[PDB]
Amino acid sequence: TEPSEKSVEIMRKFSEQYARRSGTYFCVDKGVTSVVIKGLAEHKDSYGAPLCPCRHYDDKAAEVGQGFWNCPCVPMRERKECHCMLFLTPDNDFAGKDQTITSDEIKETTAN
Amino acid sequence: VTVGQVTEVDKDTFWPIVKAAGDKIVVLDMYTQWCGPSKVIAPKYKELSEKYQDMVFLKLDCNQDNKPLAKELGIRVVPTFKILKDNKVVKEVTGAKYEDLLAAIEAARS
Amino acid sequence: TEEDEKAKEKIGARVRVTVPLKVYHVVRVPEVELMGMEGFIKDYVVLWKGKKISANLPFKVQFVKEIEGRGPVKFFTHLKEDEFELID
Ligand code: SF4
Ligand SMILES: [Mg+2]
Repeated sequence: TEPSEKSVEIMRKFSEQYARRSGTYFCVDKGVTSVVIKGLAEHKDSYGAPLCPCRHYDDKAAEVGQGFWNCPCVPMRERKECHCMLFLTPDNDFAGKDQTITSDEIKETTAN
Repeated sequence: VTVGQVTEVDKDTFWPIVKAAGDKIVVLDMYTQWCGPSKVIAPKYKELSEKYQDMVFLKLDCNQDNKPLAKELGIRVVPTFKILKDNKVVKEVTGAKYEDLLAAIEAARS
Repeated sequence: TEEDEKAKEKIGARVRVTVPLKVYHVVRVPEVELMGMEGFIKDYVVLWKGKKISANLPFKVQFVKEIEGRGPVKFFTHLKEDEFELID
């Protein structure tokens, strides 16, 4: 289902400051950024925590409690590995120049 | 299933299609609604289905409704691709790695 | 599983990192190369309240690294089994 506006804005603000803090950049295609941000928001709405939208889980409540895949996940925090392509290191071929993304960009690129 | 295109399947329609495939190889794209890289590789997956018209290309949304089939097939990374021959999974490819998927299709055909 | 049981038995064991691995979370150390560093397994976590979870770097390993002008800096890094060897 569609995530709440408020959770999307939570996860948008998070993405901006975390990209800045980690020295990473959003994908050249900000549709990819926007889709992942909405997945984080949807998981926050449904499970109580922004579990990685590019992982499959058995027991959601146990994954929320243990926290390994709660964004920013352990591979991102420790190795700067973001397989969702939300936070891209500057050497990555699909890293763009932006560490910001507006609500309008999120809505435009995910309208379809 | 129309071949030359990608057919959406669910937990009830997937295995009968595999059974009906006969000697055709089946490819399955296991995706979720909000995985960015899934959406990146999806058009390339469609082009593979238009090239490999002697194979059956499927996609499965790994949501709550389809979780029993997701659990049976096995998935941790999104995307995950499965290649099936003769009623079983023979190969998997994890991630949105187009060249890895291509190489696995080519290996399965050899 | 036997794998989980034998992994839990390695808690406390000394290990050496056997592959190139850069980490970025060590406080005030922007980048640390772990290959060749020795530490010990602090935890192995694949269960939470008895439910199996899907963490793919299940060994939490404690390291201490000497930093010039700072002394020893203790930190943890999550590893999987093919990234380290038991020391004994
Ligand atoms: S890979 Fe990790 S950091 Fe990237 S979106 Fe998924 S949970 Fe967040
Ligand atoms: Mg045959």
